[PDB]
Amino acid sequence: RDFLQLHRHDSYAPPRPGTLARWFVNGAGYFAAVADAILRAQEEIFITDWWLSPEVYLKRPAHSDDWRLDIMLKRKAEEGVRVSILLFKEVELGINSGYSKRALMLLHPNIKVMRHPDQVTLWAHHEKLLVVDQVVAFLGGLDLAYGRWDDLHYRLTDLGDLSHNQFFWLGKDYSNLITKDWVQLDRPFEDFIDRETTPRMPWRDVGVVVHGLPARDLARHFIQRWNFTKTTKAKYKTPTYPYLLPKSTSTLPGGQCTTVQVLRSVDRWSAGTLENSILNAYLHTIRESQHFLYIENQFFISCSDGRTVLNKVGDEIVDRILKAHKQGWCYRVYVLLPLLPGFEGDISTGGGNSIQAILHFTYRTLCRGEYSILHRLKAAMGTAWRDYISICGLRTHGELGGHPVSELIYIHSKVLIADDRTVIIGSANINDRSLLGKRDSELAVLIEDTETEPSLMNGAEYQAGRFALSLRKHCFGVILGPDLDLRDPICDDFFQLWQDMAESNANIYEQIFRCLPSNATRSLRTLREYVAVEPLATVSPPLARSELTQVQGHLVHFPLKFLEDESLLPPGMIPLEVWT
Repeated sequence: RDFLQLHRHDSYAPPRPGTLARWFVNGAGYFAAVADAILRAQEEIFITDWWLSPEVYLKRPAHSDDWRLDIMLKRKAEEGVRVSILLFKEVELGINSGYSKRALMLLHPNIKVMRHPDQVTLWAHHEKLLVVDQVVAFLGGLDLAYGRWDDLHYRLTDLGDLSHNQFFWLGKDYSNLITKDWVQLDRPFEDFIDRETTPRMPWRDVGVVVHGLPARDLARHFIQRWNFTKTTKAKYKTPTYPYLLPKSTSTLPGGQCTTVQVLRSVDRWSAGTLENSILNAYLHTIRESQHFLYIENQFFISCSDGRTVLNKVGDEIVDRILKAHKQGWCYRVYVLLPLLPGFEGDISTGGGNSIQAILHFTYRTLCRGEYSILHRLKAAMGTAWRDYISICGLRTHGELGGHPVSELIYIHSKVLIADDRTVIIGSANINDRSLLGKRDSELAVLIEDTETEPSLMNGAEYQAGRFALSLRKHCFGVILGPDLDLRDPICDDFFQLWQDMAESNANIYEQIFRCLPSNATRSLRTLREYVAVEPLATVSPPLARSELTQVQGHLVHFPLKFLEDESLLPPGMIPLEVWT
């Protein structure tokens, strides 16, 4: 189909029936499949990244230079494949796009990198994309960067010429984003945190590969950005940065047949044109949902006031719940968020001002003030709001230094599932920065099942979509931990079990580790005395170990009262839309 007019959800690309698509949870399988695809490239590789670590390993553990990203691209370039890479040019953030650019172009003349933007701005190129030969395209929340690789084990430790290497995270790849931001990226194989005393922060994310026409559509987005970027400065206008051109005619892992529509957020500054079809698809999917939403997202900043926060995703969720309550429907909203935002800040001191600013807008969406979801639900239905929405985070535990240690699982995903039939996967967080179009550039795909499987929905027989059901079950299974019945995602028994597990795990983790965030620290003054206590994990490792046997899965209740007596906004000159 065509690109002369806009399509459903005001997207530049139409929905593509009969598309083979496969989802990925966590970087391990996504980065492996990226590696397989790079290896089979014959003509072109397109890559967009907010951050690209050239020396990251795509398969683990590394035993040689094979599967190292820079080596793989250099080998393909040496066979004649053209590699075109668009990197975000940060305001010297610490991702060091200058080192990434010089390193990638040193590999081979067939590899060309452009960075953008040159002008000072608050916004970023946020999309993560890799397209091979305009026919296979990977996108989602995972950059080809340090700290992203993980698997279902969510290992907190990594204790074991690379011929005898047993580490899964070499050098700068072993990191705890909350503990310390990356330094010295030109020394990639050097540690910057203490492996024997400081645990890893596990990274959870969702990606997707699509084949055929939607991969062509994603290639067309890259090409539009590439040719637009060429015109942005003199060095890039020269023929050494070739114009790219889309394949027009005749458009592999184990995927599922689905209908896929590409969506994006772009503006004049970031591309040639304006679009906010990710937002439109989010709103419409919520509006038309009938049974449940599953939201796993790094951010949750919404509920418009017309001034500070503008996107209406939260408002659509509220309206949907209020309608279900008015009609007597069984309807559930599952929200999975990182327990703490992903910036370097000592949470035992209260978090940095960046963390506190994000916490302000997160809690403003969830439960604090006239616009919050919980306040508007309570106004209509009182304490019944708990039957309709559950806000949770993830946590795991392990052993280091002879005693249990614990860390949150960083929810970096940007995924929505509706009704076991529809999925949105992309780079777009739920905040104004990702969704308005005018700010960060973003990509997503809307994946609608055309093939179904018998399942259940509040006890009734229900034809669920194959792609959506397998993903939703895979999420639930890992989060909850054998004899579990995951067929019905909304019946009372399952929702009760979900809430009971979230609370039970949260209680145990608080009993053993006194981990933050917590409902027990409503102010900074009570936080200061709360962290002054040694947790049982180190006081008595045997007692701690015994109690940790009662933790099931990783699901923990999201504490809605953490620092609720503090203003959490900084007094400072940064415009507030940096955080929204």
